[PDB]
Amino acid sequence: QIEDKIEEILSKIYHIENEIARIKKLIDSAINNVNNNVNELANNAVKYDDASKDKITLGGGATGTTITNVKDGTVAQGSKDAVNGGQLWNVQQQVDQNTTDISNIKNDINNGTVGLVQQAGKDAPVTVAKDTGGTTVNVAGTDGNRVVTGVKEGAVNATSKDAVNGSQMKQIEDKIEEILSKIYHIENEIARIKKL
Amino acid sequence: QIEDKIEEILSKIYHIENEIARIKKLIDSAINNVNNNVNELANNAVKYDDASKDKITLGGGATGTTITNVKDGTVAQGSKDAVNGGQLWNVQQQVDQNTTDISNIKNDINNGTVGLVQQAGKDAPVTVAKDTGGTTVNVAGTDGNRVVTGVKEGAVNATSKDAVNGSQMKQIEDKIEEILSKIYHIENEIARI
Amino acid sequence: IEDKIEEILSKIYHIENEIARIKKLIDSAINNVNNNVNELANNAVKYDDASKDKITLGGGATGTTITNVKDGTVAQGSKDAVNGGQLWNVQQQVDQNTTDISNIKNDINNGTVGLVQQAGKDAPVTVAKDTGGTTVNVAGTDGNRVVTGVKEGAVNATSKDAVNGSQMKQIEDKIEEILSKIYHIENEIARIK
Ligand SMILES: [Cl-]
Repeated sequence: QIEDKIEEILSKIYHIENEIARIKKLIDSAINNVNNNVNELANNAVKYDDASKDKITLGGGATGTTITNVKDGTVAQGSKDAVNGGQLWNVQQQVDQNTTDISNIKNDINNGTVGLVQQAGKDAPVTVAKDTGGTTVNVAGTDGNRVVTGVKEGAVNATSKDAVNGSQMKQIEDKIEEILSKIYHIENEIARIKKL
Repeated sequence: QIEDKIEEILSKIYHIENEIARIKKLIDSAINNVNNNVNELANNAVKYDDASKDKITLGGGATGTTITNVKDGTVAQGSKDAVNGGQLWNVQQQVDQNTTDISNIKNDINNGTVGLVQQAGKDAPVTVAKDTGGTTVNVAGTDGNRVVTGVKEGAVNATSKDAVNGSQMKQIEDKIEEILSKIYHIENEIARI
Repeated sequence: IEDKIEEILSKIYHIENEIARIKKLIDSAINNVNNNVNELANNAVKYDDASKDKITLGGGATGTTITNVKDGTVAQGSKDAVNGGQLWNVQQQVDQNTTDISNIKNDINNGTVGLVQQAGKDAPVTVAKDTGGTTVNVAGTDGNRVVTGVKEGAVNATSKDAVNGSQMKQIEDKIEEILSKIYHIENEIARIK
């Protein structure tokens, strides 16, 4: 009738107050939820320093940040791929090898172990071109022929291959003169013998 | 006029209920929308491992992640800039160059084509200091003088610059001895006369 | 009763005000979280796609610098990024080797290393000076070798010089002269009565 309509009205209003009440709560936590998630992500995400994006300064503090699980970047001129310690490791091993081989070279040269002129120890004979052919050693240079000195007298026999020195030459030149002098007195005695 | 009053209220309530529903729908999609965006972002954002930020482990799984379009890092002492494939490439070209050079230095020492002592082929003469001057070759060791051996007989003529060996001097000495013999007897015969 | 209408109208009015207030605070809250999300979307580093197998930095053609990268473990198989300081260390060593290779070449040319040296373009050439032993052998796989380019050596009782074909020739030349003379002594001594 008339008081009927009014209770119906107060009834709906009551439900409305309750539904508003209820909905405030749901909306609140929904808002709070997404905010907490956004804040968590922001706290963890890696970022460009600014809108230009030409730099990322990592947030690990003065120690720095390790970045790991980096797939081997292409190693080529003009390549803009990050490289990892394993790729750097490979390079270092070849540089270490080079460093050693360089050292070995220097050592072998001084130890008389490589090259045409070698010596197997500090008391061994020095050999020259021992594993190679040819029949001539030539010691001439841009100023002409060279004297070969420090030569120890060589063996003097029928098949000796020792070089002979200035001293041994002298001994030969001494008997020659001796011969000639003795030919001189042989010739003067022949001359006096004739007079008589 | 009380009937009109009543259905002005009913109309008002009807509109409140339309509005509450309108609000439910709009907040519903507004919240979904912001949630989708965040989720999408959380799936694609690259992240630090924990709050220390001393480590990022890339999320590509066991075969890892390529990082690309990295600008050449400053290569200076204690630089903390990432370096790229191109920067490694430049260094690598130097190592190969050095490795090849090291291989070639050794090779030429063996073939005897560098240094003061050389041979331009397996039957070629052995040259000693051919491209420099001076007038002496000293073969004396810390133990004094040395015997030169393996010396093939040299040419004996008016202009020969060949080294002379022991066989050659043996032969001369024998002629000299033969002569000195003869002269002794020739001078001994002269004593009798 | 006309009084109840007043109370209803008053509640309605408060409910509408509450709706309005809820709209304001929701509009503000949604905008705020969207701003944070957009800010973050714009500035976060991202994987190219859902595989996460590549990150392409958003710097443009010029590229993006990554700095404050902690030194990566340099070890076989390591998947840590490496920095400029680490690359610089390797570069210093590579440089050292490039120099060392250069010196070696230079020093071989200048005759300053090894068993055969010459301290200057006009100095004596020395063979195995700081070393001992008493033999130099010049035989190769083709046997004994001739030593040529040998200038006349000193001829005296304590000389250590090598002798050449010319010198031997002057000796051989006196022999033939002697032999002829001993002939003209014997053809003459035989004439004795
Ligand atoms: Cl190197």
